[PDB]
Amino acid sequence: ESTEAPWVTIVWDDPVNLMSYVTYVFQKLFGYSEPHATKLMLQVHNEGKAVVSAGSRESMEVDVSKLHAAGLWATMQQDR
Ligand SMILES: [Mg+2]
Ligand SMILES: [Mg+2]
Ligand SMILES: [Mg+2]
Repeated sequence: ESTEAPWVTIVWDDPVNLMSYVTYVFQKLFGYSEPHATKLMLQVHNEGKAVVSAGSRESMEVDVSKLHAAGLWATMQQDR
């Protein structure tokens, strides 16, 4: 099945990181506005996870690495 397909980066809720820290990380790493970053942060906190970015597999590998360096629990998967 064709592997040339889009992927997403997902951030998972963690019990240590501050909600204010998560909002800041999404702004700093992705350039998102505050309303956007806060909405994503709250989605992680209230649903347990959220898609935070989307693109090619190789581009999502970078976003995962960036988020891990910031201390956030990030994974990637194919978007169906
Ligand atoms: Mg929470
Ligand atoms: Mg996290
Ligand atoms: Mg999807």
